[PDB]
Amino acid sequence: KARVLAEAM
Amino acid sequence: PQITLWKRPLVTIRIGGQLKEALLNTGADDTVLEEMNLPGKWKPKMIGGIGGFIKVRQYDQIPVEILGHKAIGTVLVGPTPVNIIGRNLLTQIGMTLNFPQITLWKRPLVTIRIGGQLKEALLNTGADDTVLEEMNLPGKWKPKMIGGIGGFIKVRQYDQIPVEILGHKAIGTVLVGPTPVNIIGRNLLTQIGMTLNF
Repeated sequence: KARVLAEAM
Repeated sequence: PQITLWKRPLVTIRIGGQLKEALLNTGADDTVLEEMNLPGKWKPKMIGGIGGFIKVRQYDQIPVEILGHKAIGTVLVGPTPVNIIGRNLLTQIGMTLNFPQITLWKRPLVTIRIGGQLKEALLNTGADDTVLEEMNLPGKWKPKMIGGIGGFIKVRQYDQIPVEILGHKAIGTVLVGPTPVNIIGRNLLTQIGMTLNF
């Protein structure tokens, strides 16, 4: 499936 | 050296003496690796993505070799779906986005024009797809699930939507749903000719 790996603490 | 975005920008890293594959991710503030052992003290932290928040272990001042470049910084360890190299280490190895040049000291946010509205969006090499905050675009759509750090969200998939980004015309699939930030993914980054360079 699609991965949309935005990330922030 | 230049890395195009037609495929996921995966690289081999060396960390704690071990080799691992990780994704070069301009959409992540931090570097997050799947469950592993690292030496030294750590502190519990929480991080967030699409899908929500997860608990991680924060290890500081960890040496990481990436594309033959040494970084020393913060590495988080936790239930990420994919090993991610975020801006904290991409900046150390001198990586930038190019199409003009965008450094990664800050989140790479840019104005896009879409379905006749203007919005701020994150240029995200760690995103396969483009995901925008809820908006009532006209046209046919179909439902889809997309995954990120904290799990999955349901989105509406619209095809062949014109988007202008940094003055470059694009046209393609836009996913619309409850994302915490508007994301420009590789499907559109490739169309405007963006690459990763160091």
